[PDB]
Amino acid sequence: MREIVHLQAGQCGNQIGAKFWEVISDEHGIDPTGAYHGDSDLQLERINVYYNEATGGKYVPRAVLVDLEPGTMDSVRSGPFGQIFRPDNFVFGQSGAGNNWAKGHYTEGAELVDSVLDVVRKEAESCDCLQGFQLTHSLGGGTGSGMGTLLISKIREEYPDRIMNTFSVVPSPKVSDTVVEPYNATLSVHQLVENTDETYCIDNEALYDICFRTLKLTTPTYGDLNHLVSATMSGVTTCLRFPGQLNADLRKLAVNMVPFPRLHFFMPGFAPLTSRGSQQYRALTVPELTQQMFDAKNMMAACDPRHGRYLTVAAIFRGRMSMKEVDEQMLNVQNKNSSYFVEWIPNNVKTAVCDIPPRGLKMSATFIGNSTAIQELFKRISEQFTAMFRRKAFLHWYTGEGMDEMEFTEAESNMNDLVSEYQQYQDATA
Amino acid sequence: MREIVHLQAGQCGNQIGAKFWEVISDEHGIDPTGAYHGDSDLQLERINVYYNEATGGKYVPRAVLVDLEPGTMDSVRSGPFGQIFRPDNFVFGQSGAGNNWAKGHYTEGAELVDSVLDVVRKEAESCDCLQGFQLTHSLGGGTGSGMGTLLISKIREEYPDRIMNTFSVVPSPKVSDTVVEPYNATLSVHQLVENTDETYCIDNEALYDICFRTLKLTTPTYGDLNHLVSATMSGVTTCLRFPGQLNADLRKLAVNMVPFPRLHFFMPGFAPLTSRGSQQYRALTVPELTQQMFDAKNMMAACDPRHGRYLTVAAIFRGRMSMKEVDEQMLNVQNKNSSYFVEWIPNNVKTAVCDIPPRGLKMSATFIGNSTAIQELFKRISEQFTAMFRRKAFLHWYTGEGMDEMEFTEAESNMNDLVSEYQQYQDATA
Amino acid sequence: MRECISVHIGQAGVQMGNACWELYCLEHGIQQDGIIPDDSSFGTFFSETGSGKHVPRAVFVDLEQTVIGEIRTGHYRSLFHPEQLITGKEDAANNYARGHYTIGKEIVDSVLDRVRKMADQCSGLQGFLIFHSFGGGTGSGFTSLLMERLSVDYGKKSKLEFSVYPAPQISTAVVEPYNSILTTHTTLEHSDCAFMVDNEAIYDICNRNLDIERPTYTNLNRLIGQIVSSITASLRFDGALNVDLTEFQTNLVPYPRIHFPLVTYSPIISAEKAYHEQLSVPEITNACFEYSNQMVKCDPRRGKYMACCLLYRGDVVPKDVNAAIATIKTRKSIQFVDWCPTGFKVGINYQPPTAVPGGDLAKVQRAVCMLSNTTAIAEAWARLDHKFDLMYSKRAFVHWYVGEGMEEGEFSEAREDMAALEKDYEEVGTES
Amino acid sequence: MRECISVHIGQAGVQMGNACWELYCLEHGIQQDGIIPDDSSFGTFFSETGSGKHVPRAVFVDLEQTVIGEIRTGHYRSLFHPEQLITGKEDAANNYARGHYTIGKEIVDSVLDRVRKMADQCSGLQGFLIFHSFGGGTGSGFTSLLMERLSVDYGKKSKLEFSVYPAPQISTAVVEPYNSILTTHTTLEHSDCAFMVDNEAIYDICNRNLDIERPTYTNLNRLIGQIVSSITASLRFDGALNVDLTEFQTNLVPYPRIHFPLVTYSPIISAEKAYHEQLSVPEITNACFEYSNQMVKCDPRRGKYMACCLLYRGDVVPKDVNAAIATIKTRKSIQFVDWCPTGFKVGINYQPPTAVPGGDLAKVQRAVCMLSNTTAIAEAWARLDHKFDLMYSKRAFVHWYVGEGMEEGEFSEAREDMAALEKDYEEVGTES
Ligand SMILES: Nc1nc2c(ncn2[C@@H]2O[C@H](COP(=O)(O)OP(=O)(O)OP(=O)(O)O)[C@@H](O)[C@H]2O)c(=O)[nH]1
Ligand SMILES: Nc1nc2c(ncn2[C@@H]2O[C@H](COP(=O)(O)OP(=O)(O)OP(=O)(O)O)[C@@H](O)[C@H]2O)c(=O)[nH]1
Ligand SMILES: Nc1nc2c(ncn2[C@@H]2O[C@H](COP(=O)(O)OP(=O)(O)O)[C@@H](O)[C@H]2O)c(=O)[nH]1
Ligand SMILES: Nc1nc2c(ncn2[C@@H]2O[C@H](COP(=O)(O)OP(=O)(O)O)[C@@H](O)[C@H]2O)c(=O)[nH]1
Ligand SMILES: [Mg+2]
Ligand SMILES: [Mg+2]
Repeated sequence: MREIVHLQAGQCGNQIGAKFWEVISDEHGIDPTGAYHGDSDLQLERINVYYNEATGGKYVPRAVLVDLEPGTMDSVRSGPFGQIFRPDNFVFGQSGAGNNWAKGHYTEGAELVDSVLDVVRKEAESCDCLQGFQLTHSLGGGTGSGMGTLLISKIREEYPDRIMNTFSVVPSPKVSDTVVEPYNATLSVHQLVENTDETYCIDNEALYDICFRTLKLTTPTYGDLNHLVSATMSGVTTCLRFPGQLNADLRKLAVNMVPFPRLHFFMPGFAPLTSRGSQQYRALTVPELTQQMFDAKNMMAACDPRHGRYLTVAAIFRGRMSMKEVDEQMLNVQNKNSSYFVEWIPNNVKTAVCDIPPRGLKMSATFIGNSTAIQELFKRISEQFTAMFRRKAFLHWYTGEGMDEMEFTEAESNMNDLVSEYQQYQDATA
Repeated sequence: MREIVHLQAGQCGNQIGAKFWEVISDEHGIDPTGAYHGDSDLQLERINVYYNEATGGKYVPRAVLVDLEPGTMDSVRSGPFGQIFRPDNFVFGQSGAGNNWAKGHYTEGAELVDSVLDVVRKEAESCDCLQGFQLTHSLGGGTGSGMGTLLISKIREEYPDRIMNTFSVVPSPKVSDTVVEPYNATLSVHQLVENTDETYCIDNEALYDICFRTLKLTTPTYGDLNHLVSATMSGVTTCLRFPGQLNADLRKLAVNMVPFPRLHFFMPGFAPLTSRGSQQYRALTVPELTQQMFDAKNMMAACDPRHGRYLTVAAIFRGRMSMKEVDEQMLNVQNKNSSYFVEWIPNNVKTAVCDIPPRGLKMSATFIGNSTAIQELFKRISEQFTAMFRRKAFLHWYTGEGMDEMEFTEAESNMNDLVSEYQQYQDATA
Repeated sequence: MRECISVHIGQAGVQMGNACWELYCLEHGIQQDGIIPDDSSFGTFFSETGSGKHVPRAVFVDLEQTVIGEIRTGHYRSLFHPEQLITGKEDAANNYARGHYTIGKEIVDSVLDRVRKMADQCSGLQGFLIFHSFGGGTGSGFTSLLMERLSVDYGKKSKLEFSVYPAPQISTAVVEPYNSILTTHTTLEHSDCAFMVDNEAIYDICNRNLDIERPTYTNLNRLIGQIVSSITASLRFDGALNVDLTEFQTNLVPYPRIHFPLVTYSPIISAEKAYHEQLSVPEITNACFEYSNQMVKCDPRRGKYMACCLLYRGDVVPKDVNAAIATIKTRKSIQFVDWCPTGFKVGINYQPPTAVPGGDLAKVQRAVCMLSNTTAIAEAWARLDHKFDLMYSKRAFVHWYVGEGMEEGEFSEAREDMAALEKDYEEVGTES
Repeated sequence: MRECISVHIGQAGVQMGNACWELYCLEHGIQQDGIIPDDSSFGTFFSETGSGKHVPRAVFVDLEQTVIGEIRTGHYRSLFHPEQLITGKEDAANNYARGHYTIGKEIVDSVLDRVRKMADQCSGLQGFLIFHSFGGGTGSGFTSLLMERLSVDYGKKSKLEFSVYPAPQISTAVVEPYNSILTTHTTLEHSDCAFMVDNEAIYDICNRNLDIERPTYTNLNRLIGQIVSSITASLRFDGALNVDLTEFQTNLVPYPRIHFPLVTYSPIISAEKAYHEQLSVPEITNACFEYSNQMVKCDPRRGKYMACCLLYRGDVVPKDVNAAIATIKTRKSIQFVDWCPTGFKVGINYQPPTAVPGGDLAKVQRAVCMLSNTTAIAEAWARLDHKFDLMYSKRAFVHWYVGEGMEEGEFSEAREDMAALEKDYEEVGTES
């Protein structure tokens, strides 16, 4: 029960999703061929959350991989753990989006979105108790921002009550990798703010720092970052798959992390993260794991929480731990950094403890934080969006695909309101 | 409990500190790799004072090594007992200070001081009961005088109640090794007199004499002197780590050794110190150990106490001793040299006896003396400072880094007042 | 799954194309024929046949038959399908009218047919690659004639072109201003992105960086071939961050009438002097923005960048790319336009560049090709327009063009259109 | 982690630099190429490449191409990166104006570019080392031209220079006073510390202490190389009391306009006569302050010391250094200025000096290099100024300088500036 159906999009989604399924299979003892060879029996009890069963023990991930070009998917199946997926789930077009939201949303992805739903509905209908949909994409691209938001809107109109959680890679502030990011990001956020229950913002610049500072890695491939993103994705869905002292369902986090409907953007974090040489200089106990989770340098988003306040926070622990220490340490943070937590929420921390830790680790903890500091990210995008749009920087690539200039104004205005709403709630009572 | 956090600075601090940790590890049975292989169990009971624990028995010193150049630290880790430290504690810059206090205090160390605190606070926050901070540096250099005083000011503004004890290498009178010592020393003392509870003045000229006269050593390396400085540093913190008949906490010494707030400069001493060939011509009993402690030739400071009076004195004994002899011998000194002790303090001697002696020794004793004779040191620096400053000897290297000529005048005036204060209290009642 | 139709017009295109397909054949293990010895990503460029023969997806067209005849007798004689190599009767004699109106009217239909047969043989059409000279003749009339036909038959499909833009001082034809401007007027509305290269610039690179005092056109073509291999590398090979030919359009073209990026290829280093260079990512990235390494003799710092695409190859760590670009953003001399806060498009590929045997370039580990759109190129048009005005005031060579199907009015229209384009750059280059 | 950019200008710098990098290569096990045989502290001076080739972090620049061409054909042909060795068309012909205004204006930009590429390849910039002649030509015009450019592009970074100061009696050029004064005027405000050496002084040492009656410039260069090795030894090797290149500035420069220390290297002893010397620390230390061993023919006892730096190497006990300096402080003949009670800066290193094969110096155990700032050098400027005044009164050679970009006014300004500097020394040398 509580089955989750995995949806991909764009080059970013398939790459992250591919590493997501490699990790999930590893902790469930699933071979790349699809067979089960695990040791513990608990990992097989709740395997229906992510996998479907077939004859001979083969387990088929409940994943839908989609993009407007076949190249990335061809890489996925060829690579390790690529044969695991069911072939029918690869819904791909021929002409890719040129990194323009209009093409992937109105023109190119429009003629392919119908096929994707035919696979989603067949997947969704096969669940005993559907919990929700998990989506991974990037807001700066064309397929992700355009088609990903198109898929979200269709699903939210077809499964209104289910939970839609999206792990979106957000453009970094320092340097970009697509010239038209402000157009794609602003248009995508105009859709997410209405049709997803929780979004986890991550930017590559933040994950580079985590590897450079913490992991002390000198050749960080995109695979390395995807592993970190996979770990946070894995952590938030541990209660559904393993026993624990205090469980936290996906809908349980949203209630504790989303005060108001439009403020559903979080910045995740993970711990512990130590270099191979620094493993022997740590106690690896509960007090220190909680210490770095709230550290600004151990968060997978560019925004620094010191610039704002935490509306809410969630800490999902893994491994056998003293519940007293978890309660004590969490309270300690609430006390010292009382200036960092909003004052009209008496308690901002939600604690969950899964019993089984990730492979090779005795302890783990995943941080989720809803902070007014995230308004910094949106304002930066708004500043770049208005600079380009003030003199029609690249519109003809978008207006020529079917969009209209009014849509850009609506997206900017809606983006501005969200920034204002975050700022309004950063002021204390009265 | 009563944990001490060790802070380094400059080339001098790292060299002395490196030898400090080699000795401390030796008496606690800690291998250079970090494992414990001691014989007695007492040395492991209070190991938390200087070491933190990790998995597999590895013990991590609570030390912070910092300097504005990587060269000295690279030597420290490469050398013996260099792998013991946690890598994160090495906070180093790229452009070193040119032996000018201004650069290490205002310009170069300013952009690095913040990182050091991030390591200190993480270290300090991990103590069950923080006693204080122990700092080793040199007043004649740039990083030590500038950055060391910068670190002291930040800590004293962040931990006002904790005790800050500094082991500072003071410029020698005979010959110098830095042309601008008077500027660096005067500026540093202007800071220490306000932001440290006790400073232990040592000069290399004094330690050369101790080796030449007492130890009869013909090739004294800087390592040899560092061992003597390590021994006095080790002795003053034996009560915290071992049992004894009469214990003396670090705060216990300051109360008994610091009559007035600004007169917190001591000149230490150690005993016994015998050459390899003269070991067989000594009884090595309490009466003789006390005899040489008050001898002017067995003190690690240039100033001779015969030129002044002892405000207070502390004698920290180690090893199993007859408490009667300690009391009798200490009283005997008070009687013969009654002209050498101030008269408005009825009792000037503080006695402490630790039960366990240093490795290879049956007995030991560490002398600490607050004497008005130390005004000789400051007046000598003041004489050299005014000679140079009278005609702008080297100011442009300091004023160009951000300082102002008014700061030099304030430092000289504050230095002059301290000399006056020592002289005022050298006159008997009325 | 992907595809590209390479159309090579005029002597410049055919000779440049020969270097390209020599390099493509090397990169895929092909053996100078359609055969592969006893290698799987060739589908983008090379068609396959049951005999094991791979047929290039290219069309070699020239109103002159001298250069194409050399191919039919060269080492690549058995590589191309014979009907692809289309040869006219007589050349255009460096006359735009002959290529566009009189001669081109008898060959444009034939080449279009072969494109049609190739177009419907593709699983999915991605775009075209057009190689032609800007000097004039077939490269100006026929190319403009062919481009307008494609704009109708294939409409919104991408049409990329690489052009040998006239050099500032060096010149080989007396009537380049007439032909260079005329082709621009008839190709602005039919081309998506035009990549510019000048022989003088590559001559400077070949002697300033490669230690060769005798550059031939073969040397320049191989340098141009490497650029094209990098642009199409994303399709041909796997990588961490792929970029497609449809992306260059929205990434480098801010306005429909301003689609003329410059070209740069950083690790142009001799074999001997490569031993004394670390060739790390940051240094090669910084080399792109120097005036000394532009493939078009137009100094970028005279104007403002407005869009840049970086295409990395080989053993490249994306973290260094992030660091390397950010520092370039910091420099105050490297000025970007106000209205483009997001300046860079980044693509990374795992295939290191292949060195052609007998070549001059070193066996580099990692390489970067930069496609930068800058207002500095507005100066090049101004210089070209200045030369055109001098001749036209005297009607220096008009009678040749007027008497071969063209009209006196078109000269005025073409120059006036260029004047607006020069003015268009000024508006883009000014903020508030 | 540390770095130093060595810039060698003119024939004196290039020939002196050759001795330096021959010595550096020996001290690190390098094999006359970038290769190291089948050695870890070279990072300060030598860059590294994956091939195992170490590229010197130096720039050899000369408006003449004769000397640099010899390097390209010498045993160190494969050591330097070719673009580092920059050669002009024609020499400055011993004319300051040609080096500074006419010729230098066509090469200064090229050398600055290579420095820029080296500057941003360093983990952290520590300073520069400039080797040049004071006689004139490139060593005066180009160096002054280059120094002022560095003062802007790199600002507060250290800029140390070693100069071949003109000898009192021996002279090789007729117009040295013009060039020697002109470079001083334009380098006082752009240089941090200038180390002086005279050929006559080293000639005296080479024949008075080394038992060689035929000193060549190779002999002098090797003696100068040892001095530089000691100055940069602290960075290259471990020691008890290290000294950095930024420390010399505040330790030896009491005022901005007085930064001309002398140079001394004590254990200059022949191999045969070393067997009859104990070579203990106290004796070598006392040898530094003798007039007979100064590398600049200026007697210190004619004036007052104001700052001294002692750099010990090899098996040296710091206790002896403390004792040795104190006794020197006692002597009444060794007079230090009143306002500098703290006279000495001491640095100790564990690496004994390496004797170049075929060299003249003995296989010493411990060595000391002294950098002393003294008012005695004011006499040298006075002698140089006296020579300048004689020629200028007659306008002996002015037309050469005036006709090649310079002006008659600069001669007066330069001499007047020197007059103030001579007066500045007098004020420093008097107390109360
Ligand atoms: N890079 C490069 N440029 C070339 C090459 N061949 C010719 N060009 C350029 O082309 C210009 C000369 O015009 P052509 O390309 O020969 O004109 P065409 O294609 O022969 O057309 P017609 O004049 O009608 O024969 C010169 O300015 C050259 O820059 C080549 O092999 N490589
Ligand atoms: N120590 C040392 N000094 C040299 C050497 N070569 C030349 N000099 C000095 O340089 C002076 C002569 O001027 P040059 O250095 O040759 O001038 P340049 O660098 O050739 O510049 P131009 O005159 O323009 O060619 C003489 O006074 C010498 O003292 C050398 O190899 N070693
Ligand atoms: N973590 C991660 N991020 C990626 C990867 N590939 C692309 N991205 C991000 O995705 C953005 C590019 O958008 P993309 O998904 O390629 O556009 P689209 O696929 O055409 O819709 C870039 O800003 C990258 O930061 C990957 O493999 N891993
Ligand atoms: N005991 C001891 N003293 C030292 C050592 N190294 C330097 N010193 C002293 O430190 C002073 C030099 O200051 P230094 O610390 O090097 O300046 P900085 O590091 O740049 O701030 C000298 O006067 C020496 O007496 C050492 O290894 N041991
Ligand atoms: Mg032709
Ligand atoms: Mg010359």
